[PDB]
Amino acid sequence: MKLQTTIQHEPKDGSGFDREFFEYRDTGVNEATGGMFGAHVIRAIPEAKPTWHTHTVGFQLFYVLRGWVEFEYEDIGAVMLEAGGSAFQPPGVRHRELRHSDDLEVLEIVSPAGFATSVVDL
Amino acid sequence: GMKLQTTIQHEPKDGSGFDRREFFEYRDTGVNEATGGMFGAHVIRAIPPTWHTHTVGFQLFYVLRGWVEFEYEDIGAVMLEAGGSAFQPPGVRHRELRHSDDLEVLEIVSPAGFATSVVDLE
Amino acid sequence: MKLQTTIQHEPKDGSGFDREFFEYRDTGVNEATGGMFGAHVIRAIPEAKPTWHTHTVGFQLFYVLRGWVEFEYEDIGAVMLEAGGSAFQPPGVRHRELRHSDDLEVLEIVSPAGFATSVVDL
Amino acid sequence: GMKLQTTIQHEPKDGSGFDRREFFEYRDTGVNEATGGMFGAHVIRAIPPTWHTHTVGFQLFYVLRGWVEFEYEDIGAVMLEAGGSAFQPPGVRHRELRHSDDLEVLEIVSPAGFATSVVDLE
Ligand code: NI
Ligand code: NI
Ligand code: NI
Ligand code: NI
Repeated sequence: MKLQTTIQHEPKDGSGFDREFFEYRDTGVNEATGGMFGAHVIRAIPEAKPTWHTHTVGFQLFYVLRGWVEFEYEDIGAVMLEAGGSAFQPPGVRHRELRHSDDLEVLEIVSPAGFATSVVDL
Repeated sequence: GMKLQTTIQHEPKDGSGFDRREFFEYRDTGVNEATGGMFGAHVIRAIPPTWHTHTVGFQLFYVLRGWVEFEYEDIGAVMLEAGGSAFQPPGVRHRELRHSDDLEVLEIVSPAGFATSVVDLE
Repeated sequence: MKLQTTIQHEPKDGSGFDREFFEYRDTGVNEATGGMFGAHVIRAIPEAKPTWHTHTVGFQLFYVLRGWVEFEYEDIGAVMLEAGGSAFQPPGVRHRELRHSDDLEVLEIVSPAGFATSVVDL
Repeated sequence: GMKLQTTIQHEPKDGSGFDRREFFEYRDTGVNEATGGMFGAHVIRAIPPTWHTHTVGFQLFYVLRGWVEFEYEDIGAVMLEAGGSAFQPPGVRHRELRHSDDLEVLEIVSPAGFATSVVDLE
């Protein structure tokens, strides 16, 4: 297989509509679902040091609320997300974070809540 | 049998809380096409109340702008502003009471192609 | 998109290893998960009448425990499953059941438990 | 916070109940490759006990042949025979105590690529 890393950006004109390092604010989804899912807002603590890794996740989505963050993926390469940007990360995709703004705030929705993380041995 | 509980969180103001259909339009994150319909995620914006259920496993709303008031069978009326989130258990009976003209809300749901049923009140 | 209907058959030689109409026996998964998932064994009540349809499901898998059943899918066509056979059905795939043995027993694992079913209007 | 409960069912004998790693080998249903790793499902057979957890959302076992005894932090030791099922909550602490030489069990799990951790007993 592999699902594809899938990125969307918010068009700046209002179009697109049809009819140690971080701290976390919990939505309560983990407790509500017994850890089947988690959802939390991640904020940067106000560069440093990109590391290829993977997560033992089924579902994983990020939506940028404030600031900017640059990710890199084994399939699609480097992508810069600003507020309104979203990144769907396939199960276990090899990726890294390249850099982020000091005001970054991003919502993460994941399954399971309690995923493991492994550094890619290159 | 047993049911999960509708789970609401609000963003403190403050900045604490961190631990170290036809009247709407939709912007797709691409998660439906990325996952073959297992999941969907989209931003919903208002364009300037009927009890119902959805055939969903997972369903979460995160308010990006404005405000929206929902009502739930289990927990009653809930007013959400930016930063507020509502986890809606599978098939929970609920309705939307009112919203702001500037409402923007992210919805994450499994599956993408859920059905909606009006609740038989009688 | 679309994920692909995925069938496996149990090799008859022990290989493959590496190192109204129906009644239902519940595993308890629906109650345990608040309807996020369901799992139950379906048995035939001891022909009749194939109807193209879809289900509002994320995940859906069948594993045949006894007897045989012939399904048909919009993507892969007709497939006959015997004991040990499995069918992964993509979210909302158009399919039908063509015929089954009178002793059919099949395990279904689904998300959500409470999916809707729609007849395909042809 | 809150946790789902390990949920066991047994097949009545009778026929009622219907309502109208290195010591094992594995046969893949194809669900991992079909779903890009969101889910996996495989049949496990014995080849003729350490507390641990898995980083899984969904996890279900259905015994096809033989018997297997598990032990759970929440509900204790459980003996399963053919037709028995065990739903294992996300990350539940558990272990396998013993099994029959002819054990065959279907496992359905999300994600396919979960990690396993030995429980720190001290
Ligand atoms: Ni990561
Ligand atoms: Ni609704
Ligand atoms: Ni069907
Ligand atoms: Ni285990």
